[PDB]
Amino acid sequence: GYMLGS
Amino acid sequence: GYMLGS
Amino acid sequence: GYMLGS
Amino acid sequence: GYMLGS
Amino acid sequence: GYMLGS
Amino acid sequence: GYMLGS
Amino acid sequence: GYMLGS
Amino acid sequence: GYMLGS
Repeated sequence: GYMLGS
Repeated sequence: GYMLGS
Repeated sequence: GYMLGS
Repeated sequence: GYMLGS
Repeated sequence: GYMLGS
Repeated sequence: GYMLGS
Repeated sequence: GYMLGS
Repeated sequence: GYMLGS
């Protein structure tokens, strides 16, 4: 799984 | 932005 | 599954 | 900008 | 998969 | 995988 | 930005 | 900028 943001 | 993968 | 937005 | 996944 | 371009 | 470009 | 992988 | 993972 992955979670990311910018 | 943002991203979620599951 | 995936969720994302910008 | 771009967001993608597979 | 999925793709978003902005 | 996943990719985000900004 | 930020990233979490699991 | 960029963020990615596999």
